[PDB]
Amino acid sequence: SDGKLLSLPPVSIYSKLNLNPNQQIAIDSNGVEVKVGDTVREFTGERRQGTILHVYR
Amino acid sequence: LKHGTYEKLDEDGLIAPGVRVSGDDIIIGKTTPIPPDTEELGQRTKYHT
Amino acid sequence: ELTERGKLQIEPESPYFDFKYAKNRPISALTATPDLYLRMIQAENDGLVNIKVELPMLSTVVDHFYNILKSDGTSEISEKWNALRNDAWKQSLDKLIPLVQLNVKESIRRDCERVLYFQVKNSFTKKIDQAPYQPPTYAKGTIPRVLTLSFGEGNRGDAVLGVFMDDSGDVKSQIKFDEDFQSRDFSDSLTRYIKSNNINPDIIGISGFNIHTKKLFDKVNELVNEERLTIEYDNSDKHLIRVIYVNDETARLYQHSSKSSAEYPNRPQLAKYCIGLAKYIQSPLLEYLALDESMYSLHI
Amino acid sequence: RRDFHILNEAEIFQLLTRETVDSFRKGMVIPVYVRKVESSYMSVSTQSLIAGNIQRQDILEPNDRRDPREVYSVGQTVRACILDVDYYNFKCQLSLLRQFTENQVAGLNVNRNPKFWDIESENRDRQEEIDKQREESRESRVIKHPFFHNMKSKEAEDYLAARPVGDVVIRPSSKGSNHITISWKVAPQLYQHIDVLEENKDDANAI
RNA sequence: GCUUGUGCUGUCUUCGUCCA
Repeated sequence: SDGKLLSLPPVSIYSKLNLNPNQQIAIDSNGVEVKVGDTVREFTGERRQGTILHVYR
Repeated sequence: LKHGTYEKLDEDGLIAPGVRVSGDDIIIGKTTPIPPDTEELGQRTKYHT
Repeated sequence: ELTERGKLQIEPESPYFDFKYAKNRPISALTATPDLYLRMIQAENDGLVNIKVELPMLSTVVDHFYNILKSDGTSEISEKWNALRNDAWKQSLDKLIPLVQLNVKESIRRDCERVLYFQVKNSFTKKIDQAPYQPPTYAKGTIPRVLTLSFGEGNRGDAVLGVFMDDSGDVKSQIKFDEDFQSRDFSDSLTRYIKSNNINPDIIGISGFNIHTKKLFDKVNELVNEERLTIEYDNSDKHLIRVIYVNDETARLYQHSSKSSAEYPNRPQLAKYCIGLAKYIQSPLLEYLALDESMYSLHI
Repeated sequence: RRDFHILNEAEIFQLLTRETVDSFRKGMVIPVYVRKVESSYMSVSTQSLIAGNIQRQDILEPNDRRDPREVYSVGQTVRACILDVDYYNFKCQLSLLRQFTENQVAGLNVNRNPKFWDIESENRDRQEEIDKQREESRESRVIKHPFFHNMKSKEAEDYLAARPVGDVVIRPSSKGSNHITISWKVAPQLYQHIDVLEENKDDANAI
């Protein structure tokens, strides 16, 4: 989530974060709910866009 | 399971005469045994057999 | 200083936002906060920011060295000589500044790195410094018999697994509770397992992956308080068997390690997790040793 | 070695919810999930299974007199601000008032002392990005009409110069797509531009 | 807060329906 890259053995990883749709929830700047796979565009900065892969915090 | 409804079946898995049925409803309930998986890990008897 | 990449990428949520516009930060105070300087260096290496070291009294040193070097003549020839000397001195300063800046930067980097190294060493030592749990009416260092109960998640269809280990460190018996943990049947079966089979565990550990485990912990504590399940003491206020939460980084890593699979080829993953919890309670140091390489991935 | 270390309330909370006490405390905004709507309160669930509740004073704005059920329904997640945290019982109270969910922007406690913080640079960058936000794009208008011609004011006047008195040309207006400038030849080398305001427009290019 | 259930053979043979 920080933006860095790491290399670790498969054993060292804790576990997959299995999250239900009731847990993986995203809210945009305006407050409209955005779900998995939707396309959003960055409001500022590079103003890039893409499809959501996973939502965390 | 089939996408129909099983609520018209009796205790023995057979529908009773006089019951109105529609398409895709289940009139005979039958199950075949399957070797259980490793779900006995932490399933409280709720594992598919 | 900020590059265009720094001008665009340093967001209010990014960790680099703490020094987006820092200025005139004292060097002597940096050693007390090594992580700030390390993060500044990391941001610099990303092509976002530029770290600059400057002296408020640089002009004072330049003027003093010029006064030492300059001639005292007043003729126009002496004026030209002094001008040549001053210009060469300024060029020498221009050449010299970057090397001194780099040397000072490397010195501060080494100091901060050593400080953070010592800090991490102390944190790890604090993490791994804990003797095994001492049961009452026993001397310190005695290995207690432990019982671990866990169900993992608590979704509809989550049975509670129980694993008991003696002081010898060898698994004695594993049991499954397939009824609901809130039913009277669950409590009765757990009481029968605790009492009838002469298991007599010295401490009971409870752990899980979410908040659902809290309800199990409360239910177990209520059961212990209700049935007066006092510890058996080898031959009189008999003491109750303690029920606590257990830290489970080593247990989580052990449930995925192939060492457990070789040790227990016919056991579920939750059984391995409970065994790891029990071994951690018996001896945290040996469990931390069992991590081998994965210990370096722990949050220290 | 020291005796076995027993976890405390903060450690148990961090172990169970995997959320630090710093990242979950007063004055934080989280996208909680509505689980039950009632007239006097709403029961919501956070991402980390932490059950929350809001008393009726905060689900709806103090000025509004609507019903909680009409505005918010089950499955409609909304932003909420943490008011209180029961770490031992994993219970929290939230507020939907916009004074918290919106005004809380600079939630960081970074010391902005001018001696060690360049406030002027951050402010200047702030108006730079705000002006960038103000920047937009515009395009030309296309209209289908026999007497409509996409010409400037001087271009329309020159086009009407070769024509006798009274001929009429139509061009887009500078006051907006909802306005139309009509140029007609009053006299030799004399032209009048008249602005026409459009109402009930079906489209920008439409009439 | 207890939360809803998605999948079907194949190969022969016969007897039919509408044109022809």
